[PDB]
Amino acid sequence: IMLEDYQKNFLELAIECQALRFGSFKLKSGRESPYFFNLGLFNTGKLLSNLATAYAIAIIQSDLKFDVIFGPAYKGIPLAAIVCVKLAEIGGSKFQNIQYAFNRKEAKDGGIIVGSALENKRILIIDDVMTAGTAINEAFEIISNAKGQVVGSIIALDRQEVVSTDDKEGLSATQTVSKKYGIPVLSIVSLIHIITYLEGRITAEEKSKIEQYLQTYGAS
Amino acid sequence: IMLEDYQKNFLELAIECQALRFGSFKLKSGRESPYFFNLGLFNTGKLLSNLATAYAIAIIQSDLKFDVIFGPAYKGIPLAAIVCVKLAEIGGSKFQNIQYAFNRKEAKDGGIIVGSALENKRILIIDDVMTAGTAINEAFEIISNAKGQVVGSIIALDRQEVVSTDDKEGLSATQTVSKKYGIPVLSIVSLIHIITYLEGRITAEEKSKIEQYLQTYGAS
Ligand SMILES: O=P(O)(O)NP(=O)(O)O[C@H]1O[C@H](COP(=O)(O)O)[C@@H](O)[C@H]1O
Ligand SMILES: O=P(O)(O)NP(=O)(O)O[C@H]1O[C@H](COP(=O)(O)O)[C@@H](O)[C@H]1O
Ligand SMILES: [Mg+2]
Ligand SMILES: [Mg+2]
Repeated sequence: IMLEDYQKNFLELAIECQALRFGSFKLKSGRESPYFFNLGLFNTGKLLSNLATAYAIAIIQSDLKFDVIFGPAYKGIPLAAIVCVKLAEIGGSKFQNIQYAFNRKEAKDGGIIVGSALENKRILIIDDVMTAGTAINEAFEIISNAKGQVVGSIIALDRQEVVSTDDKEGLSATQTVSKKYGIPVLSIVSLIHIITYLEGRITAEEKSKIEQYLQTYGAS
Repeated sequence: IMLEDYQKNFLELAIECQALRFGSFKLKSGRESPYFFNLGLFNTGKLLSNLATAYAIAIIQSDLKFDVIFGPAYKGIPLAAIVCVKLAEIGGSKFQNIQYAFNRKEAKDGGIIVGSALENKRILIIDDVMTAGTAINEAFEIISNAKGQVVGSIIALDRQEVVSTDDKEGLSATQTVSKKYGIPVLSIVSLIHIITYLEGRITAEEKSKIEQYLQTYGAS
C-alpha cells in the first residue's frame, strides 16, 4: 500500500536505465507480460552501487540471520560480492564479518566453492531472478555437499505470478521454492510494488489493464 | 620513500587478516620468498570494502582514462564488480558511468563476455595477481576479438621480482606484460612498499635480510 524509499528509488532507476520496460511482451510460456525486466542493464558503477544498496536494505529489513552470502555462477558472482560489501558499509557492526562465496562451473588444479569452508555456516543465496528453480536447486546441492545450511534466498524482482494457471494451490516460483526448501525468498520488489509506483504516472485505462493482469496470473 | 595512507591501511589489513604473512616460503621456481600473499583472505564484507577502496584509490591516482573494467574469470569477476562500484562512490562525476565486464569460461544458450559490447571501449583489466601472464594473455585475446582496446591492468601486489635471475634486462612479470602490450600495470602496493611499512616494526637484523632479498631478485 506504500513503498519504502529504497524500493521507489530502485524502480525509478530500473525504468531510467531500461532494466524495467513497459509494453507487450511474451514469456517462454507464450504468456503475455505487460513488462520486461533485465537486471543486467544495471551496468555502470553508479547503477551497481544503487543495486547493491537496494539488495542490502532488503536483507537488513528482513532480519534474516546468516553468515555467508552465496552467488550462483555466473550472474550471482558479482551480486554476492557487491552486496556483501554494501552490507558491511551500511549495516553496522553485525554485518562486518559476513563472508561471500560462489561456485566454479568446473573444478581445476581442486575446488568448486571459492571462499571459506561452508561447513556449519548459515547461507543466504543471492541471484538476479528465479523461474523454474534450477539455479536454486543446483546451489542447494553444492551447498549441502559442503555441509552449509541455506537459510534464505534473495532476488531482485519477484514476478508474483502463478507458475501454472491450472494449478489450484496457485503457487508462484518464489513460493514453490520457499515450500520445497522451507526458506524465505526475499526480493527487492514484487509486481505489487511496480503497480503501486505507477499510480499517478499512467492513465486510468492503463491502471485497469495491469490490475486485471494480476487477476488472471497473480499468485495466491 | 613514503607510503600513501591507502597503502598503509591496505598493508595493515592484509597482515591482520593473514593475506600477507612473513616467514620462509618457496615459490614454484623453488625460489625462497620472505613472505606469502593470498588476496583471497580478504573475505568479509569489511575487508572487501577496504580492498575495493584500495584498488579504486590506486586507479584514481594513476589518472588512467578507461571506459570498462574487465575481470578475468574467476577471481577477477568479484574484484571488477566491487571496484567499479567503489570508483563511482568515491571518484566523483567522471566515474559514474564506468561499465564492468568479465568472461565466462564457456559459452551457453551465446556469449563469452558478460556486459555491454566492448567494441571501441577502453578497458582496464583487474586481477588479483600476475605471474606468467597467462590470464592477461587470455584476456587480450578475448578483448581484441570483441574490438575492445586494453589501456591498462591493475593487480593487488606487484612482487617486483625478476622473472629470471639469468635474464640480463631484469624484467619483472608486470614489466614483461607492460613491454609486450605497451600498457601500464598498476598495483595497490609493491615489494618496496612492504619494506617501507616494516620500518620500526622489525629488528635491524630482519631489515637487513629483506634488503638483501631484493638485491638478489629485485627487478631493474
Ligand atoms: O547466471 P548464468 O547466466 O551463468 N546462467 P543461467 O542459468 O542463465 O542463470 C539465470 O537463470 C537462473 C534462474 O534459473 P531458473 O530459476 O530460471 O530455473 C538465474 O541464476 C539467472 O542468472
Ligand atoms: O581465477 P581462477 O582461480 O579461476 N584461475 P587461475 O588461472 O588460477 O587465476 C590466477 O592466475 C592468474 C595469474 O596468471 P599468471 O599471471 O600466473 O599466468 C590470475 O588470474 C589468478 O586469479
Ligand atoms: Mg544465473
Ligand atoms: Mg584468475
